[PDB]
Amino acid sequence: SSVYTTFMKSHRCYDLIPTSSKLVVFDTSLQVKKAFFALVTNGVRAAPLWDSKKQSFVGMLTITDFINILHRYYKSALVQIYELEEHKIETWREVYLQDSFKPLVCISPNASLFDAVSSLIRNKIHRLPVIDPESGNTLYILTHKRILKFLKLFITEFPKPEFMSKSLEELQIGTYANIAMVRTTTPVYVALGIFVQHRVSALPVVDEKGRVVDIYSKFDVINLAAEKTYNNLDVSVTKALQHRSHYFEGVLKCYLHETLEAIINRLVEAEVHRLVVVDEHDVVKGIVSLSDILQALVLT
Amino acid sequence: GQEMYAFRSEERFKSPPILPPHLLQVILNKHVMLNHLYALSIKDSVMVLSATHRYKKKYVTTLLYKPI
Amino acid sequence: MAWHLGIRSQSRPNDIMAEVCRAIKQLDYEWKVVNPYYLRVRRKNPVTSTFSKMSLQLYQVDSRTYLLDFRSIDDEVAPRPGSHTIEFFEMCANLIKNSCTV
Ligand SMILES: CCN(CC)c1ccc2cc(C(=O)N[C@H]3[C@@H](O)[C@H](n4cnc5c(N)ncnc54)O[C@@H]3COP(=O)(O)OP(=O)(O)O)c(=O)oc2c1
Ligand SMILES: CCN(CC)c1ccc2cc(C(=O)N[C@H]3[C@@H](O)[C@H](n4cnc5c(N)ncnc54)O[C@@H]3COP(=O)(O)OP(=O)(O)O)c(=O)oc2c1
Ligand SMILES: Nc1ncnc2c1ncn2[C@@H]1O[C@H](COP(=O)(O)O)[C@@H](O)[C@H]1O
Repeated sequence: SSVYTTFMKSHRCYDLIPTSSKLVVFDTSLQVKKAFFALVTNGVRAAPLWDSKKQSFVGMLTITDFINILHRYYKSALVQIYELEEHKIETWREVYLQDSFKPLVCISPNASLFDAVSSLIRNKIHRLPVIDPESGNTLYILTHKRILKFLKLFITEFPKPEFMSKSLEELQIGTYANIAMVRTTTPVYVALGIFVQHRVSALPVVDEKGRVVDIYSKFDVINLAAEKTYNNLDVSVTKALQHRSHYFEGVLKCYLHETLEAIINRLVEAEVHRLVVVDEHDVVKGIVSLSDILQALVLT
Repeated sequence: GQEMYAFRSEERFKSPPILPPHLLQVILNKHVMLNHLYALSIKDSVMVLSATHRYKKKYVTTLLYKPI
Repeated sequence: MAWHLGIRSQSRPNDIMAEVCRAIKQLDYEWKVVNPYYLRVRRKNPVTSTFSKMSLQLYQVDSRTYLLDFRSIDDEVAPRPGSHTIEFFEMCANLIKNSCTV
């Protein structure tokens, strides 16, 4: 128990929703190719899935879905199987588990922010629909990014716990072993395979000396839905990153010996999902993600 | 007694009411329009329906993508 | 993105009304005629057993063109079936599909 735990347990999910927001919903009989293009066109990262037959929300369509489908699409094409691209949402969902069956994870606007964080961690998820039980409507999609920002802003800097002044290395927040990375020349299809195997939301791009020069993330993946690519998956990650060659400073990094406070501050101010942990010479040592931060704040 | 007569206004509803200038036909994306249905032009057999609804103090604009 | 309020038609106002009224009947919705261009519509959901309410209003936007407006009506962990907003969209869709053609 701390000033963070107290705050989270005494605030409702309702308090986090902006005055005005946009929500994209897909009927499950919609074509997959059309759904992912709708994500891009609407500037949105996820969409609740509506099953008309059941008159119910049954899941979410995210970039992780897109990664998995593209990976399967690429391998099937080399073996002359072409289905997915004319798959509807229900058929794609039927493919991947199907009893193995995963129900929709959601939360009430009146439930605590504590329960929201707990649900994200437990379910290994980044998108938590806030659903009003009276009307059944989805109001908002809650995220790590939004939650951390809220915490940073509405908690007074003081009554400050001792652990805020402690370094990442002291507190062991982040991942510092078996880091999923790609090289400058690594083809996109290989990168997708790495995404699927490690269930990770970003890949650092490194040179021959293991120094980070860029980052390949979920933002870069849905761009393949914008451009009518689907074909040129054999190109390098670098070529795929040309869509943002201009207007790009560099990768946001941190060091092992920075305080939790400084890193929370950097993550919030930058509006980014992770920092690449690096040494004196920009060699990748690990990743600290919003996932690690919120897991640390909820348990300590 | 004498037969009685009927006076009917008739033309009060001969034409539908004109759209009041506060309700606008087109929104670019790119008040109280609350609860009103909006739509994109149908493209490639898909319809996009849209509306804005209030929950307490919050407004959400929902878009439904739905095949014909 | 250009968003359009309801749907537009150049068909006769009385023919628009008669046709939405027939479509309502064919769909098993309840309705009330508030005035000749204003209808309240009520539906029992086949799956959920809950009720959905909306309004239909016809407007004239120019000398040959009319506008049909649809407005949802406000009443009074795994999710249960149902969503007022989505069901509103589905009512509208079903009504359009069964009353008119492009
Ligand atoms: C070996 C067979 N196979 C390969 C063909 C499989 C098998 C299983 C899956 C499952 C997926 C999934 O679940 N993705 C997604 C998504 O569909 C689902 N999900 C997200 N939010 C959810 C919620 N609130 N409730 C329920 N589910 C939610 O969880 C997965 C993780 O997404 P995420 O929350 O990390 O979002 P993000 O992608 O980071 O925006 C998926 O993309 O691909 C799969 C492929
Ligand atoms: C009008 C000018 N223009 C047209 C060309 C735009 C318009 C919009 C964007 C949006 C971007 C973005 O949303 N990136 C993404 C991403 O490229 C970047 N980012 C994430 N982690 C980073 C890190 N560790 N270091 C550096 N960057 C990181 O920050 C943005 C937010 O991503 P995210 O943290 O929500 O999750 P994701 O990285 O997508 O899994 C972006 O990069 O470039 C843009 C250019
Ligand atoms: N490239 C990566 N390699 C290894 N682990 C990662 C990587 N990116 C994120 N993680 C870890 O995986 C968990 C979820 O990460 P994220 O997908 O960023 O929420 C967190 O513990 C991260 O530190």
